[PDB]
Amino acid sequence: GNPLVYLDVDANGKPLGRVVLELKADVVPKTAENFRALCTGEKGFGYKGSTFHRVIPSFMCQAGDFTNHNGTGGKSIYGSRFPDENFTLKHVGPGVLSMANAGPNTNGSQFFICTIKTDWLDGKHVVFGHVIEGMDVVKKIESFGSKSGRTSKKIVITDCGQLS
Ligand SMILES: CCOC(=O)CNC(=O)NCc1ccc(N)cc1
Repeated sequence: GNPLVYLDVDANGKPLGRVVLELKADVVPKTAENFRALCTGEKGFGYKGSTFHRVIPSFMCQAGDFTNHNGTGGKSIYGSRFPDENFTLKHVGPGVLSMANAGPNTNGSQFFICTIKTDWLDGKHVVFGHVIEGMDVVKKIESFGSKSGRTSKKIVITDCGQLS
């Protein structure tokens, strides 16, 4: 069935725990496959060691820039960018997993986890999963953000991979 992957997150070098994500390959197979392989690191690159660089309370936690480490970069397993697969899944509430972008068809590796319903992103960002477990970790991460998105703690994905 749909892959389960994990992110183990530190904040200032102390572990916050594990966020488990279901990737909705049944709806968005290409987008799910990208995220899955970036979690495993099996192409030679991926999320391990990268940061949550932009976190805005009552909105979302954003991460996945493992090339520039600042929110300008990242890349997919297919190349630097790939198309919007579809917008079938909606930003229905907290725990929704969705691709960051710089406009249409600029998906790379950056992603975000919503902490509220972000319905205005519907049709602009590809939703491809949700938090199965570890929403408590997502709320801790959210607590270290700011209105500008600037984090008050160093939030690092120390480990990641595929559970099934
Ligand atoms: C709620 C999500 O809000 C954003 O996505 C704001 N945009 C954003 O950070 N853009 C920088 C960026 C550059 C390259 C790729 N591949 C993805 C993102």
